Amino acid sequence: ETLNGGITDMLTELANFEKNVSQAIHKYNAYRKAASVIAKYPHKIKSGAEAKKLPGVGTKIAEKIDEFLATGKLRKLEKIRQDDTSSSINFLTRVSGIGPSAARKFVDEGIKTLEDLRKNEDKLNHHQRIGLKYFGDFEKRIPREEMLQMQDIVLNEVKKVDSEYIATVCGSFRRGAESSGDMDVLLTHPSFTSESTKQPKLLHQVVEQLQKVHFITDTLSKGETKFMGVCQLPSKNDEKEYPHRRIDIRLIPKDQYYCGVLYFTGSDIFNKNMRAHALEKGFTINEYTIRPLGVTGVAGEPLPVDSEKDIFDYIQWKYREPKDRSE
DNA sequence: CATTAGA
DNA sequence: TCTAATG
Ligand SMILES: [Ca+2]
Ligand SMILES: [Ca+2]
Ligand SMILES: [Ca+2]
Repeated sequence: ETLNGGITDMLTELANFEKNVSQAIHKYNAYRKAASVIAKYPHKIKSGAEAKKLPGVGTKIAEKIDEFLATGKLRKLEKIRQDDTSSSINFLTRVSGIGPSAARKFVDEGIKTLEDLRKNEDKLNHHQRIGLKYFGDFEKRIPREEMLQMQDIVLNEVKKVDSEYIATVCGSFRRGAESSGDMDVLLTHPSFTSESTKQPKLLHQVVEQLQKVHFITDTLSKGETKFMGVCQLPSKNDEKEYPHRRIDIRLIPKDQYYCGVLYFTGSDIFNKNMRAHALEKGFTINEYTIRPLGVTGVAGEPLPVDSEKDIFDYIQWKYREPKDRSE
């Protein structure tokens, strides 16, 4: 957590690069297990050799660890960090829509900058167009203070369209979070679950709503169960307009909410931890359900859930307010 | 790890 | 169809 720190972060930097600047899927995957194992080790790595006794730890990496240990740096690290192309990729990446594949492609064509990107907006897909357009705003954080105003509207239309709807704003938001990155809306309706073969319109109806009134401003992606967009809070009585914010709405079988809700609300650890417990408690938790374990090794049979509570009760735990679902 | 775009 | 990009 800190004794192993530079090794780990060096290693991660090492990994990140192969994966993006190169297409080194393996080397990449290589550095990460290492970076993983070396993280678990309870002592200070004092030398490659030492490290080396580790799993996933090869000659390659060990060599690297010595260099970093010996001198507070790493050339390859120093060189990459320096490398304009490689830089280039890392950057283009921040554009929502742009991934490695495209980063590389773009570069190879000579588009390495924001402006580069603009000049050739034709070279770009709708997603990336939008991304490009909302670059600043997209990178910006969402103050709760706003999360609050937004969740409000959202609940409002939800309700106006059909009163039978159930929306939830999951995420760190739902967990208190002074600020969030984007909003996560989980959606369900009684008239949609497991088998009741859809009602795409269910998703549809509400997106249309949100737009109708101006909350929705762009569509990044719209499908029958998962909508991904751009939104904005009515820029008041002028002098102050709101930044463009990513938002995502998703249809869910009414019979699958709470588990999903539980789940998306995290935190990553709270999850893991609660989950770990459901195992002892003779259960299995996953994004959609909860199944009783059968000694044979495994088992099935989805236990019915009407609330975040059922899931708790099940595993005989203390209801944890989202506030304190931190870990 | 599943959904969407797109070509 | 596959492949990429988001979460
Ligand atoms: Ca070894
Ligand atoms: Ca990106
Ligand atoms: Ca999110």
